[PDB]
Amino acid sequence: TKVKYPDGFRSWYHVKSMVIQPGHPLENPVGGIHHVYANAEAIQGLRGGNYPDGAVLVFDLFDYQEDNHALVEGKRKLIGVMERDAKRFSATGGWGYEGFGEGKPDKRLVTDGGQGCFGCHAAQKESQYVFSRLRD
Amino acid sequence: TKVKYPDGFRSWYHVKSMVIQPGHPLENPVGGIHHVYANAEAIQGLRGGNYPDGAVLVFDLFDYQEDNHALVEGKRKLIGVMERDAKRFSATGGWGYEGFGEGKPDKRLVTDGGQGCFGCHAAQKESQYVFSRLRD
Ligand code: HEC
Ligand code: HEC
Ligand SMILES: [Zn+2]
Ligand SMILES: [Zn+2]
Repeated sequence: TKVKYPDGFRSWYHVKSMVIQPGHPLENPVGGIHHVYANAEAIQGLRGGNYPDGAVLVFDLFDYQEDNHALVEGKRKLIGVMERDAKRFSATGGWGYEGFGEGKPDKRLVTDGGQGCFGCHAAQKESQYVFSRLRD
Repeated sequence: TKVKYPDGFRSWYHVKSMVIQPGHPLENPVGGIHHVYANAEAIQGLRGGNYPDGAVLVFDLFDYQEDNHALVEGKRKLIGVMERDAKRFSATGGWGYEGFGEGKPDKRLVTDGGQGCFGCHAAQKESQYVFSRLRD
């Protein structure tokens, strides 16, 4: 019933990025530069196939510094993780939701079985609870 | 003596990202959100080895739209490409420097055999002419 830490996610496929700056509704708690990563199984789902069990998506969040009209990546704040298991994570739509503080395997963040996460991702039922779109 | 178009670069290892905002000394031409990618061979150099022939680094530049203090990726503006070949690219320190407008293989940007590119990258001779640092 727990989400596996996604070991080696930094070597996976880079889906997309975004910057969330102060004044953005979501600046607490996902302010910063984020990168979405997808393992091979998650790419099947992102391309418009179905997500196999074992699909993992990672939201990789960095603090940033202002450096002379540049935003420069600072420390990692956290990662968010969605792991596909239709049976084991059926209470949250077939995805397990977990957060790791500073991307550390020992700093698990989710306390409610991922019901809060799922609460928002549920809006994306039609794209199997994934916001991120594959781009060129 | 032309740099090959790095087909498949979007499936490569994501090294790092940076936002260059208007007013940066290099807004013309690299204003936008950029993502650096490395093929397997380029990873060897980023980790502290010698860059082998066939190492390729890509600078993937996107426009962005500031939308309610999110910076949202728009269209690709260009890619920059460094291709390692100690013999063939000897005049520019063993890297071949090319740009592709909108990331299209038909839209070569470099017109001076890469001397201007080399002129700036020479400052990084001690890190084999590479600015980007591999981060976890
Ligand atoms: C709305 C109020 C959200 C809540 C609460 C959570 N997430 Fe979410 N997440 C949200 C958005 C708008 C996005 C897209 C970001 C973008 O750049 O487009 C995401 C994305 C993720 C991802 C990447 C996969 C995807 O769906 O795009 C992961 C892995 C992810 N989120 C995990 C996650 C977890 C673990 C949450 C609870 C701790 C959680 N999210 C909350 C919107 C919202
Ligand atoms: C200084 C005035 C530069 C000139 C002219 C060119 N480049 Fe360069 N480039 C520069 C910096 C500071 C960086 C690092 C960006 C970062 O996020 O840290 C880069 C990066 C690249 C890369 C990625 C590999 C690396 O060295 O980090 C490539 C592939 C690259 N640049 C290509 C490139 C080409 C093709 C150029 C002439 C058209 C060129 N650059 C010019 C600084 C400067
Ligand atoms: Zn200024
Ligand atoms: Zn703003």
